[PDB]
Amino acid sequence: IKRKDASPEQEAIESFTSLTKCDPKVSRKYLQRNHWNINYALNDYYDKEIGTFTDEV
Repeated sequence: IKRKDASPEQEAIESFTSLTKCDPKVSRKYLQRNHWNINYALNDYYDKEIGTFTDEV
């Protein structure tokens, strides 16, 4: 149900995908890992993409 501004998905996906600079379909696969909880899904994504920063340490 698109609310002409933020779908039930886009209220997490567009907030997530803009905060993580990824593609909207990637937010959709870290949200589906955390029952579309944007806080839990952000820690999991920062555990997969940002959790490997030590590649120069």
